[PDB]
Amino acid sequence: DEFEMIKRNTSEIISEEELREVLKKDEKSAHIGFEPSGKIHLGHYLQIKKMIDLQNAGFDIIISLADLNAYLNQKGELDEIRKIGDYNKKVFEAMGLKAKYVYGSEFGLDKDYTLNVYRLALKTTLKRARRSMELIAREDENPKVAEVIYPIMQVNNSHYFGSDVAVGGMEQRKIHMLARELLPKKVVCIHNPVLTGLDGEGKMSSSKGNFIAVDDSPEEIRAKIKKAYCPAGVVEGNPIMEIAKYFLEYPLTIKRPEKFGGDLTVNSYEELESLFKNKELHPMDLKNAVAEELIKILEPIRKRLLEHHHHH
Amino acid sequence: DEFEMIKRNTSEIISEEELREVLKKDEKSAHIGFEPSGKIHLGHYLQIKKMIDLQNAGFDIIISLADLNAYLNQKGELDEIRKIGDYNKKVFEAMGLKAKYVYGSEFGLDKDYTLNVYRLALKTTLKRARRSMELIAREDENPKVAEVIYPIMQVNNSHYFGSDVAVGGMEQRKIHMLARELLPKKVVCIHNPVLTGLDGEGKMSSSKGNFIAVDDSPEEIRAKIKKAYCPAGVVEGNPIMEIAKYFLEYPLTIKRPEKFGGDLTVNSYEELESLFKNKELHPMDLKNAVAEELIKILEPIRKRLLEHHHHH
Repeated sequence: DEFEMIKRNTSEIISEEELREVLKKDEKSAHIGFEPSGKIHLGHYLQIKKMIDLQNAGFDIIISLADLNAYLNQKGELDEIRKIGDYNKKVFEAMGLKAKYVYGSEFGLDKDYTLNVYRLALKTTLKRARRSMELIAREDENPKVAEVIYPIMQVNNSHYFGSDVAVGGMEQRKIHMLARELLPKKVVCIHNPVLTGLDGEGKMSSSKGNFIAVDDSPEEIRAKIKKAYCPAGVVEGNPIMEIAKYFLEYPLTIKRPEKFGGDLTVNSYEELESLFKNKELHPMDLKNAVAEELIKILEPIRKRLLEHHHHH
Repeated sequence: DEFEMIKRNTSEIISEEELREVLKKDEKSAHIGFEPSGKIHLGHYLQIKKMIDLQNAGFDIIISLADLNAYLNQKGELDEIRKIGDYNKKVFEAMGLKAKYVYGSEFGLDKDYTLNVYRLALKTTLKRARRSMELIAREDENPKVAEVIYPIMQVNNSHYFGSDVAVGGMEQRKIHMLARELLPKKVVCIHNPVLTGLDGEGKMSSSKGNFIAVDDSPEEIRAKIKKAYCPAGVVEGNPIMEIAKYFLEYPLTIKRPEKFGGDLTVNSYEELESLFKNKELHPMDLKNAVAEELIKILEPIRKRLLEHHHHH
């Protein structure tokens, strides 16, 4: 059953047969890396929920605050990136994840680590390195050598951790394929879906109004949900429906006035989907319910962080 | 006068005006790096002679046994490259060069060094990195990421040494141009000509018969000179004439039998050139003289190394 609980809401597992062999082990390990981000949003939360699934399946979890990778991906100076990392650690802990948190710079400048970067550089074609960064590399009119060092560094992190399982978004799949080719131990890769941003124009990100941050205030959640892309009857690419799929708890009741059908009890996401596609559920009522539900879902994260922020 | 003695037999100085300012300093420093090579040949010797010129001008000399660079340029395993480095050091010392010898791996895996590799990677375009390796990169049908790390590592070595002057062959000129753009202190670059191989097909190299090694035996020098490319009256691209230009001492007498003109006293390389172009000097006599002169020029290097090799 652990296999299906791990598989739930994933986009792919490379490969399922290898995962089942991993689940036979007495001790098993998984890791994920994040470039430190000033906002920790529902996209991050989706992946942390998967790490919690792995933890509940008996995995030891490592969270890599990949500040050296963010440095190579033009995220600023190294000292400021690590200060954002410190904050990210606090947010992940506030989410219920007990894990080991490691900074990429704590090990990623060691002599033996660096020597393996260069060894991997001897085996990785430029063509493969650049193709692996297509969905990852900060767009750039004059591409820099840092762009092809990045994927080898991410591969080397996997080698350093020695994990059975590497977790990430679907955009990581080419780097993970490189890791399965370059390293003696093939990591089992679990890929999570990429969440659509609130704007309805590509992935969720820190751009203004495009995200729900896990520590957003209730009025911010309502305002950003209210103006999100959400056409009537449209489910594909609809970020409000994706949030309902991946974060809400069912059954739930959608509160409606009497003229529009009154309260509506929804047994599951699939019933919610049926009602939205058939236009029995109006976008305005869908948004109100998703906002109020999200507020309740995220409240413990918010109040946990707020009590820390008072240093008390 | 030191300026002209340094300039003698160089291909270019970037720039001469900057060199003259360097010569005003009380203390001045120059370095050169070599990928360790199993044969140390006249091409190496030409560059060491230039380092000796700099030494006699009051420069402190650093010789970098660039084993980490050779590693990235597919020269084999790191341990075997450093054993060739050890031998190269002994040869350079046997040439009369008193200097400091440093292995690239002694400093080139330090945390602060590696961090500057990554900083430089952020500033170097892939296009510039690859173009700088055109004359340097081991030919490869599937170019590897190591190819673009190499030039940034060579630039970073220059930064680590802090030298006023960087010396190398003309093939290094693009990497040196990158160093002048990437580093806070602009190094003055002195480029030596590329010696034609004995085969007459490109640069001198370790391929069979294509080189005179400084520790070659007299019968090896005679045999390899005798079969070298050397068409009558042809000076351009003629490796025997280049050796006469760059290594022989003038005046010299060329021994000839009586039928062919008897002994011929040559006041300078320019007189030797006049006689060869006008076909007054036959290739056979030119080769005999260059071989016997080279034997005498290289003898001290040979006997110095041989006395070491007996461990006594």
